[PDB]
Amino acid sequence: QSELDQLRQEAEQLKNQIRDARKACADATLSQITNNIDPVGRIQMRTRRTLRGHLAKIYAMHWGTDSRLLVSASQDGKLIIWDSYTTNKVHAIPLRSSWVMTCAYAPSGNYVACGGLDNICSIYNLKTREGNVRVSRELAGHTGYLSCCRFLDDNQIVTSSGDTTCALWDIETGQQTTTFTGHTGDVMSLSLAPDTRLFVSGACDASAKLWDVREGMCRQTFTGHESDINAICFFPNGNAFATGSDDATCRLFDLRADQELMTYSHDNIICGITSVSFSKSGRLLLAGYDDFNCNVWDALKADRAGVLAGHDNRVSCLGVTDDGMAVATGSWDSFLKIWN
Amino acid sequence: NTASIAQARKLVEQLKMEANIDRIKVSKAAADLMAYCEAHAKEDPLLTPVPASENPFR
Amino acid sequence: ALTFITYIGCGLSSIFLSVTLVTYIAFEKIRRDYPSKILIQLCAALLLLNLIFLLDSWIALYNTRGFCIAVAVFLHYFLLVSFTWMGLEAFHMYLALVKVFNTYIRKYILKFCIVGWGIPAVVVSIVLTISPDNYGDDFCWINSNVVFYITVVGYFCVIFLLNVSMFIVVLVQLCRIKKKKSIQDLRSIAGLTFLLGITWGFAFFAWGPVNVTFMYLFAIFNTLQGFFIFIFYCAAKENVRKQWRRY
Amino acid sequence: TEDQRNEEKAQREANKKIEKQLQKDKQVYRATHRLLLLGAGESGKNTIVKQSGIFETKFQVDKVNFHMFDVGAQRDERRKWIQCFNDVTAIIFVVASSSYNMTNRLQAALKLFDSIWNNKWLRDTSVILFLNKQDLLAEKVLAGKSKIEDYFPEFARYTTPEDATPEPGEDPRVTRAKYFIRDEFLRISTASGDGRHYCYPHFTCAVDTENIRRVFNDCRDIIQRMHLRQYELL
Amino acid sequence: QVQLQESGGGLVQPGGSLRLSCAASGFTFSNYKMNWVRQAPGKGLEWVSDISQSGASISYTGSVKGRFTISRDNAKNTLYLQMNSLKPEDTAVYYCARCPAPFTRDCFDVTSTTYAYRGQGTQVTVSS
Repeated sequence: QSELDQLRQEAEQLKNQIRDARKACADATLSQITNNIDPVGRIQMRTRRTLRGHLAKIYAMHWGTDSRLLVSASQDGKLIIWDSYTTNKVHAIPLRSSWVMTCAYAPSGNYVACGGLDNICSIYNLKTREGNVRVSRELAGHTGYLSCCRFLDDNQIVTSSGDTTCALWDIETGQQTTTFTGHTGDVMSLSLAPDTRLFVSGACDASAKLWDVREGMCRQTFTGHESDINAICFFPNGNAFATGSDDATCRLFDLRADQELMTYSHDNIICGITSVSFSKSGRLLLAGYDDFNCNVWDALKADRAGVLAGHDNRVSCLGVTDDGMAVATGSWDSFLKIWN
Repeated sequence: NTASIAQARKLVEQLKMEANIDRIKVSKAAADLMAYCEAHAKEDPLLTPVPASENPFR
Repeated sequence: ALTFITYIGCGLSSIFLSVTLVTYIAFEKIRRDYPSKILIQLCAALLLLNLIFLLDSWIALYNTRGFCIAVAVFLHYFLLVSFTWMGLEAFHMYLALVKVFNTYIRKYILKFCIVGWGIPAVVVSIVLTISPDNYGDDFCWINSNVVFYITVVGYFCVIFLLNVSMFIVVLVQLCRIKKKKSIQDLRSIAGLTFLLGITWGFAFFAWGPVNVTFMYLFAIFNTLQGFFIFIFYCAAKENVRKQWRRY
Repeated sequence: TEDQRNEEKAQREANKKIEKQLQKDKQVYRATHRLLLLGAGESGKNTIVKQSGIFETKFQVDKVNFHMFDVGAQRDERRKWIQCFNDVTAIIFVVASSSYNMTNRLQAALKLFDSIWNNKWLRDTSVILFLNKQDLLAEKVLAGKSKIEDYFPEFARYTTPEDATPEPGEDPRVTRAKYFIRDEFLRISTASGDGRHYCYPHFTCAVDTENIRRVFNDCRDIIQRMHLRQYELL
Repeated sequence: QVQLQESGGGLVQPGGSLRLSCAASGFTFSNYKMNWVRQAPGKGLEWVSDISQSGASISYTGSVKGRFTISRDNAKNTLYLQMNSLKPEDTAVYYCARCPAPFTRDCFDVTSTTYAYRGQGTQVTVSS
């Protein structure tokens, strides 16, 4: 009676409405609009600091909300809280398993997440009493490697995993409150909205999904890329986000009238993007690459406004402070640079 | 097969949900994407370089 | 005018030794691993030995004692550091190729510059304190027969017998993997003879009642050593050539 | 403004207590020689063994310490998390080598070696390759139950190499089969040369007591070819 | 939307012939190299053939070596597979899979269950 091939045919009818709905609202392109504004000019940054001390390659970093401290996680099995004004060190924390793939700094400055190929997120209470740092909760529910994690407050943390699921956790009870399903491919990154009611997530199918944190569903689905997505980040006002992927492109998507708006590509670039990030105003866009460079694009004109070329191996991570004063990059040569 | 009918049924309920949303015109979306970057222009150190006096790194 | 090729020789190696020394100190992507570091210390000592030697020959005017015995020790000192930096690089290749595991000491290059720049600075003092009257067709050389056998001829053979052994130990192992499952290795093999400094072996031969040209080989090979370290360890590597090109 | 100079000197001594522990941690990281063990799954850790996500077993040969990691509880999409293992010394690859009757488990092992060897970030990592699970009569040519001329259309036109060392008593046509499977590898190895890594084959059996020695004797060759390349000799 | 729609497969007598096809859309066809995989009932996915970027660098498996042939046409985003002298071992559904990244020579997750860049497949049956 053939149930499978008419359910697979109804989805073709349902998808052709969504493509024709987005086509009906495409009254102009973005480069038709912004072709009258003045350019940004060439920019340059000069590597104000350099932070040495890791034994193996660096996979992640995260600034603090006070724009001074930062975390860094490396495959030798360490986790360092640097101070960026004076290049000192606080709290080199040793890990239980060495393959860590992500880290996060809580907005209260009280905890530090990490996780990796051991399928476990860890909490590491910093502002402690009667002792040094210690692991606190050790969340464990996933069946694949842990690829990202971000704090909401000191009791909720949303994690991304390699078993195609996102999840929302409850510290001090340990089990997960909400479990997000729907991807087909390893979820590689995430980013929260500035009001923290929603978050986006891109995976190894060429797709990105908007999720409701409080509800537990998926609102929209964005498909314009061609390979695995490795990075994502929101715009400052929260009404847009930009992705980076293996097809040497970055793209800009708006939430309302779900389609893409801009594509950041160049003919000399044949390498994949490992990180994206925005400036404070949202005019620049800073992407790391696999050919050891770090370009800078104009988010309203799709031009290229500069380059940052200081590392020896590929750039894994990237991040701009909340006041917008500096950019930190990290790479597989185990050094971090601060550019300004 | 009978398990594979489920995610064929689960996918057609998700495509039914995201089709019924209110899309604005794209020209309205880009015009306010530009106007945010126009209002917050001077409060951007990487864009307009703040001097070495109050710069915290040198 | 019979050995005017030595003045143009040491005057040429001192040029490119300074050229290869500024391209290693300025660019941080090359000076990271051990082998590249010992190169900055060896090319430093050869530059000073090549610079002070022509100063001991071109303007070496007859001072009474003071300016003559001053250059007499700072030529003897720099000759002894260059012998013991080559014999240190044959010791690093013993820890790299013969005893492969468990070779990590916590301070490496600072523990070599104590041995390399320091043991010539303590053998020269005990022969200076017993007699400061050790300078002299004048040239302000050793001006003694019995100590020249000790600090020069003795200190060279005990280094040479532990330096040529790591030239055969390396070449045995290179012919065991070339032979397993033929040109453009000669660029690398010719780099090892000047790095380890085997071309001082013509002087072993020259001692016995001179020759006719064999002493002409010793004079031209060892005066262009710093020139030959440039062409094999500064200009042949395109890892270096992608740095000074692009400015 | 000396009120700044109170606590930042306590910050300054908090920097030097950290750096003293990192000196003790560098000394044991620099002498531990990590290895990654991956196979098709059937042989697995039956051979490479000294008598949750990552499993972590360590051992010691000649007062030199090692680490071996077997990956478990991960999915079968390997294009990520395989590039977390690029600064290891070797990748111990185990092949069942008797795949004629369960499918074609032998051809699937060849496609995986072609993806690992040519990857991008694994171009500098040498592979120690064990051809496990001999079974010279059972499911092989000494009994003639299954034919390898039908699974590979070659090997009916192939002869044994000039220098093949048999065991005294070993079947003249099982040594023809044992060296053909090894020669399906080493032509994926000896084609591309720009990566500068190697491939080292071996034959393991039921009695593999010496099998921590052949991994010791060849990780010594891997470090030797790294230091020889520093001097531009290779 | 990356999509790959195979077509042109059905039942035939042994010794007969059949030519499959695939129309690819959603990406630049010239940068990726393609594959063909199959799944006999009860076994699992296995690899059949591949072909590089516009290249005459073609690989086959040992079973279908002397009688199968592949061909791509970059001008129309199409991938073919001409099959001849079919045997009852060739009773499987055949998918068209591409490599995950452009301009690469490795190709990892093709014969994997739950793989993204792969069609739904076409049935090919032989019977006497």
